[PDB]
Amino acid sequence: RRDFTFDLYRALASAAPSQNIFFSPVSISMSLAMLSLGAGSSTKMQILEGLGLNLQKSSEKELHRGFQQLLQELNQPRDGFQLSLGNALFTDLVVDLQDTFVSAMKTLYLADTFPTNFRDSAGAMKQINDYVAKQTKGKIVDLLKNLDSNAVVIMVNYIFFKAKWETSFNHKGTQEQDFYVTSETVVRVPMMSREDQYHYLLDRNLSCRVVGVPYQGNATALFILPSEGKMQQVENGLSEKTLRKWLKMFKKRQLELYLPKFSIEGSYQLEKVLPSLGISNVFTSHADLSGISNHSNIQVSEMVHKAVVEVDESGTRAAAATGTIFTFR
Amino acid sequence: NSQRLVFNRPFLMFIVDNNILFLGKVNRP
Ligand SMILES: *[C@@H]1O[C@H](CO)[C@@H](O[C@@H]2O[C@H](CO)[C@@H](O)[C@H](O)[C@H]2NC(C)=O)[C@H](O)[C@H]1NC(C)=O
Ligand SMILES: *[C@H]1O[C@H](CO)[C@@H](O[C@H]2O[C@H](CO)[C@@H](O)[C@H](O)[C@H]2NC(C)=O)[C@H](O)[C@H]1NC(C)=O
Repeated sequence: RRDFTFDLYRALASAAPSQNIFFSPVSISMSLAMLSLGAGSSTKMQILEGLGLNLQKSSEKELHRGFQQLLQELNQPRDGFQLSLGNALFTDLVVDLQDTFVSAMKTLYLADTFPTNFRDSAGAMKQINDYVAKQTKGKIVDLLKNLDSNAVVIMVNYIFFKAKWETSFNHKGTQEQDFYVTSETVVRVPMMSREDQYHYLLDRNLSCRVVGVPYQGNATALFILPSEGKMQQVENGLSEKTLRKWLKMFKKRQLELYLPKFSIEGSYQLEKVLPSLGISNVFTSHADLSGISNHSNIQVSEMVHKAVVEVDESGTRAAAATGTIFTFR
Repeated sequence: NSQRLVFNRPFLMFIVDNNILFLGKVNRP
């Protein structure tokens, strides 16, 4: 009975007041659901709860079957559209993981497993960052910064997305135009444009306008423009229910759309924000991660997340990665 | 008619599949 995606969104915004935010819920939630796989006691429960698991309607396994389905429904780089999701386990040379954990990871999550010498911190980082970089076509370069020495295993998740718009924007239709960060801080940005039929929507409650711009394939970009002075209001009103409401509320309309060509990114240490969603234990020495290993002790040192997006007249490019680091002491 | 819609102030962004793939706020291009 909680909106993890939007609860996390607000947490990240509150922590960075008037700065850009960007992340991949699927990446983080899938990572969390994987983590719960080798979690026990209350720690295994804060995660499921934090995800908004029904414990009845949805039963743990349904959660995994879902992500499993998602991973399976993935298609090869079609034409002008590509979405890939992967999971990887990097295990120290001298540690054993429980058969169940490893098995579930390979079966439900199609996870790769790479032996890693964590005694050589520099080498471990290179191996892992190179993999994440490789999987995100060079969009996420340095996921880990100072890999602890007690690092004995790192669980990684990545997401890559590239797609051309269903209908591009006329490259020559872009002009330098004013952008108001605040009514007083204004900066020039290349403003894209295109008059056409779009799925419009006017939410008078949250107080904002929503446009749906489809991609060549299955993925639509939703751009929310909160009315003057209401960004905070709509941010608070964001919810899974709202998104559903917005989705069928959508009716096509003749629109002369002006969108700025942009690029943003976010880096977050999730171990710092998740306890705001009730996910705290697993990140402490009080953690119960007995499902992952028997030489217990281990906890989650940090959970780094990184996401980037590029938006131009051709389409969009987006990727992100989540690195769950398990240490010994 | 032809309604005008210009994103010249902070704005949210969703990249939706059947699930929410990406979410963020563009506070400043
Ligand atoms: C995303 O693409 C998939 C695979 O290309 C779609 O699956 C079916 O694709 C055929 C292609 O002609 C359509 O005729 C079917 O209607 C699709 N079935 C559905 C609705 O899943 C899929 O439709 C696309 N996105 C969706 C809505 O899942
Ligand atoms: C936002 O909330 C208002 C209420 O403050 C909604 O207004 C009505 O919406 C439906 C259609 O009339 C009804 O099912 C609601 O009960 C009614 N509101 C009430 C309780 O009076 C409005 O539709 C909502 N719109 C969106 C998009 O959220």
